Amino acid sequence: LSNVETEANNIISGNEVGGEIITKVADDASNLLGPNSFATTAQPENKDVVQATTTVNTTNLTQHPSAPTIPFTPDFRNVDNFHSMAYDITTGDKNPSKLIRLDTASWQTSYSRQYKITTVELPKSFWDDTRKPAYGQAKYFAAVRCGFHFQVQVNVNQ
Amino acid sequence: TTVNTTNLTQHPSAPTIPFTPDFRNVDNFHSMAYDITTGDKNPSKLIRLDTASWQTSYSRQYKITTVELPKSFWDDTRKPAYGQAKYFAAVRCGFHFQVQVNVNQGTAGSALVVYEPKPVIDSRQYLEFGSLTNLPHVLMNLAETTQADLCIPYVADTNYVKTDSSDLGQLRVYVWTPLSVPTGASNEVDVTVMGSLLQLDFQNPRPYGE
Amino acid sequence: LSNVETEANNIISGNEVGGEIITKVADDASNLLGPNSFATTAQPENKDVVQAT
Amino acid sequence: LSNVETEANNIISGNEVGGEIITKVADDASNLLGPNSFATTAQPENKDVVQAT
Amino acid sequence: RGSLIIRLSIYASTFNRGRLRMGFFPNCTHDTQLELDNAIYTICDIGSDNSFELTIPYSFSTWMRKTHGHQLGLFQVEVLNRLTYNSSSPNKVHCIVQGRLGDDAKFFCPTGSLVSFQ
Amino acid sequence: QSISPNELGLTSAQDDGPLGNEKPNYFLNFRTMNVDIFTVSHTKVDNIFGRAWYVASHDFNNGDTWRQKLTFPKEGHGMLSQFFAYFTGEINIHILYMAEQGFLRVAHTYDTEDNRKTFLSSNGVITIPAGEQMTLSVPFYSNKPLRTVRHDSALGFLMCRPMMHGTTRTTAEVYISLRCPNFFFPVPAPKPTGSRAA
Amino acid sequence: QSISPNELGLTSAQDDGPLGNEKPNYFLNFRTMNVDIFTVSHTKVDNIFGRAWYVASHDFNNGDTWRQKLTFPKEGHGMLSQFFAYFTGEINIHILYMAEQGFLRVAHTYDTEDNRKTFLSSNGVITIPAGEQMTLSVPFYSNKPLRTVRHDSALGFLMCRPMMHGTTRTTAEVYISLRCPNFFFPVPAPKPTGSRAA
Repeated sequence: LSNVETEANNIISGNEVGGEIITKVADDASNLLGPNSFATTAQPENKDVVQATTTVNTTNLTQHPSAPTIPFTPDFRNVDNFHSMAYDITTGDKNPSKLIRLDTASWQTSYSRQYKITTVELPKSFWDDTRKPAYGQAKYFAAVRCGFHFQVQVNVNQ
Repeated sequence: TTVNTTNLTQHPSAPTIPFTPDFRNVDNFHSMAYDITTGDKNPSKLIRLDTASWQTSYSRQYKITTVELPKSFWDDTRKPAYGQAKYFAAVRCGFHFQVQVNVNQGTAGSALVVYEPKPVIDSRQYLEFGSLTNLPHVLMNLAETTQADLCIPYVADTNYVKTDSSDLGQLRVYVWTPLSVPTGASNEVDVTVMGSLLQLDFQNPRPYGE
Repeated sequence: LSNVETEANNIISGNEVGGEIITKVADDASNLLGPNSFATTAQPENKDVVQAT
Repeated sequence: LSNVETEANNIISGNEVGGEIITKVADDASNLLGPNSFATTAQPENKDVVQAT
Repeated sequence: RGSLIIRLSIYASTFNRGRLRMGFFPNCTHDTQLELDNAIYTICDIGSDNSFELTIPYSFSTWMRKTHGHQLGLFQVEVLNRLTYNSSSPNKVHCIVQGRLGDDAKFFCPTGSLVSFQ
Repeated sequence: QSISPNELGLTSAQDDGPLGNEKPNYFLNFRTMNVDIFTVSHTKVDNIFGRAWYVASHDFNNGDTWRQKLTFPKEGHGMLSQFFAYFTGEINIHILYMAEQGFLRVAHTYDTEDNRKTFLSSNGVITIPAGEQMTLSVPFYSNKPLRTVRHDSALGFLMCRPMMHGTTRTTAEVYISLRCPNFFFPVPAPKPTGSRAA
Repeated sequence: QSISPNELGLTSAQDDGPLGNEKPNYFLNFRTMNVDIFTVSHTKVDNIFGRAWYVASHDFNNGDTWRQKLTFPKEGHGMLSQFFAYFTGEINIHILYMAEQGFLRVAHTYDTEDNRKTFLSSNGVITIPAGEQMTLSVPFYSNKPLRTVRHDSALGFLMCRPMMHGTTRTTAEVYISLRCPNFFFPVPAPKPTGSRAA
């Protein structure tokens, strides 16, 4: 195949010795070589590509791709800004972790010194909390490993 | 100080740490090698979004399967488009799409996938189809290519968009060449789109439900 | 095909400028290039080999 | 007091080894040191100034 | 400690084609629907030619795990689009699935067990 | 070398190959020869929007005054309108006034926003005398940036007060041209607007 | 890059690819971390066969003496037996004797082959006194080399003579461990022995 096309050419140059005209050897045969050339090229090049995309925790193995097909010069971002509510970004990364309220009210004199007061729950207590992450993301995933930071506030009247 | 919340307190006592804490940051040892992820990185991944329908009842210009605006990760019952975005109100993110249509060999018909970017979907007006063909599209020839790739950087008028309400891009798969039916073979090749989300930003908090 | 995959990548690096995290551009897209790559490779490579013992 | 605040910090840097993100150690704790700092400062600094025009 | 690399292998002739996914949760629970869309994934195209693969990373607390009936995950295959057929075709296509452990793995300590004996 | 839809790589196109052969027309060797002077922008942007014409509108009943504020759609537009998809730009307004033989004046400005009471002269003024020429250029600003919807349309308002009164009728004209359009234009050229569904 | 059964190249396997991505678990970055001291042979050969236990067997009726020569199957084995396919090795025998309060002796050795008359003490001896510990190591030889069938089994014999008699009962124990197994092992790991058909 490959050499045969160039044989059609070399025939063309066979009759090209005739400036007429010019020639390139009727009719424009000057290319019967083809575009590198009747082979293969892309379409059923298959494997002709096989793809094997990946995303977090999920692979997509697909056997017959077409093409990326992007619209114009996308250069996509990443604010912006301009600005769009200066808050950045946050969490989760950084919203899931912040101070949060966890407590209540009770007291007076009914309590002897060794009498318990207010027990605050295990790491479940961010989950069952109806606000921050301890609800959204941990209501997806099952496993948690994290440090802990506490401010306890008790204000009395002088 | 903590994220979005300052605590100003007037009468401190003392840090009061237990012994030599040196706390981490797995570990490892290992604790289920998966790291870490998201949100940062769980909120963004491919996800299913589609369904089944077909045959010959559809003329070429007859619509097919419209896939919803950025609300469609929120109301999705799985990934972030539920947990974190059911907290925050503001979303700015790119978009990455793989569309999958697999037929059984021996048949040919075209599928068209376009990403209208909120052009007042107006009435599209009736002759405007090409038209509809100037956009960041993708034309699947089902004879061969069994999947198709697409990447949309989002563009919208505003610099941010409300989570579920103000939207932006709406996928539409339109049929092209109603499908050919050799006698005989299955009547339904259905459709699927699986998405993924780029580096993603929520901002501007707001109470839970709203 | 070949350059298109690396176009999916170059998009990834499009949003990678965001260390978050890290990224590599959800979800591990950092490879949408595929394994050199949806083509061909071996199976119906045919001739995909022809033998002639 | 004084060293304790910087102990809250040094804990923060305890978990900062986690670029995530970035961090500074939820939530912006990066300052639990306070502004030099819960002490004193001016108000009842008294004598907190005494004047004598 | 180590993973259970899994293989699905689909057999059909060259004509017909189709895609299907594979869910696996590393905990795991009681069946437990489309959360299989939540968890791990791995798309499947058939094809020229098989077979396939999806791995799992080692996921658990502690470091060692017990090797008896204590715990492992959950596995479905999910048809998303059909596996079509032509008028001259097999019309019925199928699977086999075989796992193996490695290459990070290793075992700790002996024990008498056994299964009597066998 | 003969392309393949749903194949690589992008929305670009090509050189479309230097075929035939030659031959002598016949396929190629097409070299551009600029005929005009060359401004050449006739194919280019900027210039064309640089020209003007548009809406010939806004007749006027004398009684009384005030406004009404009119919504400039920007299109319209409707004469050269065959051209578009996109969103934005920083106008150039042309105003004309046909009225009492040199009797009266016309005050005008814009805009922004929703409503007011009010003294209009605050947000601006441009006293144009009877039978004179149609001249302004506005720059932009809040004008919330973010560009502009694109088919609002067209995000705006003009405010026209014909001051005193000369007891006869009154008429005005408004032409538009937007210069140095940043436009880009952006997201081209989606809104195919192939309506033709005229 | 996703393998293909009935395709190249060999029985090897691979790195199984460094996917996902990352992500952070999620597919890879699995690096081995040796937890133990590390002897690490718990996964390795040698050591494991180095341990022992096996057959707890060979009760003894007193009358009279002689033998009977017993066939050590080598498996069995039957406790740690879950492990194997292959053929060979150069044993290590453990012998134990529960009998008359320090009254009597036990002579033992092996073996080879078929039969004899005979004086056993020729082919060897190991006088083990009453209530003592279970100690021998044999080396090999004819023992026709060629390794050993693998499931004979297990090619052999032990010879046990309890000498004199103390008029009460007598009992013995035999444990095995084979050390430094050359084994290789060879032709692994054919004999899949997936019996489980227990």
